[PDB]
Amino acid sequence: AEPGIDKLFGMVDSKYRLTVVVAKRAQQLLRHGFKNTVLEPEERPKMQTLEGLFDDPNAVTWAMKELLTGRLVFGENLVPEDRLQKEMERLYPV
Amino acid sequence: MKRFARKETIYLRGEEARTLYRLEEGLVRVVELLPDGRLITLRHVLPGDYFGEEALEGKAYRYTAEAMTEAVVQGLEPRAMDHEALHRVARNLARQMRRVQAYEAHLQTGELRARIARYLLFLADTPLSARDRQGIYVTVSHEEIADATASIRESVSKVLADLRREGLIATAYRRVYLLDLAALEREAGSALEAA
Amino acid sequence: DEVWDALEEVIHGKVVLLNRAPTLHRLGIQAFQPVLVEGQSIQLHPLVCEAFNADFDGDQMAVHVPLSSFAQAEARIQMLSAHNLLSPASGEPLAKPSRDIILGL
Amino acid sequence: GKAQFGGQRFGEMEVWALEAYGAAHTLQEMLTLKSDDIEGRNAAYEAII
DNA sequence: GCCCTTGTGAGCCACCTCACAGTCAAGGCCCGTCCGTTGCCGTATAATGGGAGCTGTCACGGATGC
DNA sequence: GCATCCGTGAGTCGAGGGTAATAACGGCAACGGACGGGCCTTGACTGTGAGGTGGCTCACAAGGGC
RNA sequence: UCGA
Ligand SMILES: [Mg+2]
Repeated sequence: AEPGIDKLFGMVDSKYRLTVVVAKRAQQLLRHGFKNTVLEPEERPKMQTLEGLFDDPNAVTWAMKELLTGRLVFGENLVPEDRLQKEMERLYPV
Repeated sequence: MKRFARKETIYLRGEEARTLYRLEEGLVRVVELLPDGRLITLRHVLPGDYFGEEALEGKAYRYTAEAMTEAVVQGLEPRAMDHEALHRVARNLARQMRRVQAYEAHLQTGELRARIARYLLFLADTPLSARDRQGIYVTVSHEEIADATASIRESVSKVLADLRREGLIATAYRRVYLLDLAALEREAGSALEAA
Repeated sequence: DEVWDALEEVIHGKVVLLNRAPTLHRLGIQAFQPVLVEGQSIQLHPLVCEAFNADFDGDQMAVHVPLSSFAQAEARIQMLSAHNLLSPASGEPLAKPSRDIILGL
Repeated sequence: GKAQFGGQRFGEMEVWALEAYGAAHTLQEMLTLKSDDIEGRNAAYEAII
């Protein structure tokens, strides 16, 4: 089972909203190359390679953990799409 | 076995040298391409000669091999050769060493006119040559002659024009006819090893 | 052998969908985190056998790969086997001890 | 079929399953990018690679 | 105590750096030329109404018929 | 109102092999297509020519080494 | 004609 799935279901009125939030956040992370993360260097998800510990490539895991932290704000009509995208591209270029 | 057309390459510099080749028919040139775009003829591969020698020692080709005529080549696996094959390869490589060193000497012997005459007479003893009514001839461009006489096209064209005015040779359609073998022989001074 | 390691890197955290015909209810398809194994056989967890009505007398299953981040999210959250433990019909547990487990206990 | 290097059939009941899961983007993938959407599948492959 | 290789210096003489014309050659097109393949008619004894059927459901909704 | 015919349905997914057979012709006419060539539209080569300019050409007078 |  996914870690803290019950608590994640707790944060939303509908599971599907959780899914949408996670997916979209994952899209943000992928688009901006993880440099917009709310996580701390010790909170970063890790993956064991032959070399050793590396950053987890999976953005969904990242998004779910980030959501579990509470530092993310989700809802409807929080901000116009264009303004959001441009401010994100200003804070975290591509 | 594989056939190649004129100007087509058998292998490129820096590419994996997995295959050793032996020229069965035609004429092949081993050349090097400079950053500035100048092309230089390093050596001539004749039927029976082994080339792509980099496959015997390294991992990648160091030079480019280009077919000057319709050519028939045979691909070979270096690791699969017996005593006899290695013997033939050694002897042939020695022959090509002698010929490439003689070519070296040729490149620094005599003025441009002499070098051109010598190269023409050399090509006369290669599959690049043939014969009709006008006399013996060789199918070669001025650019290639420049590449194989340590000079550039323009000067070569000038010297060839001089030879045309003097009646020693005639030219048309990348095709040069050697009308006076004696005169060309005198101009060249020393002959170039054809085998 | 390095491409297998690369393949291990690729599938990290991602899930695949398993399906068995006939698909009578929504648990006819479930999401699983794949663990690469030698051999040509797909390995299925015992507890889900009831929901699939699956057994090992030669039954076959199909695998699907959700491509998008959205699809992956849907699979991991909504479609994951561990997240569906109760029957949507009776409300009773579907994934539960059976056969040998019950026998031992 | 395996002999034609074919893909698996996602039938009516499977679609019903996906609908019951409320997995809309997965279902949409099945109905488009992984099937007869040409521009979609081309762009999808290119995007993944 | 006698060999090997050096350091200038003045002066041409072919050979290389631009800048351009003309020149021979190869797929490409159109022509027409011819030739092969295609479309059309004409066949006048008399001739004058087809031929293969497919059989062991089963239940419902709906139009139709005494 | 109550028999009766007609039309339409009758579980999912996966696996491997199979495919033809035929009775009518010549006498012309003309397109439509294979072919052999000549005019093109470039693309790859010749044939100058006018400017610079390296680096061979060609004799001096000994310095360090073995 | 199979397999589940
Ligand atoms: Mg079974």
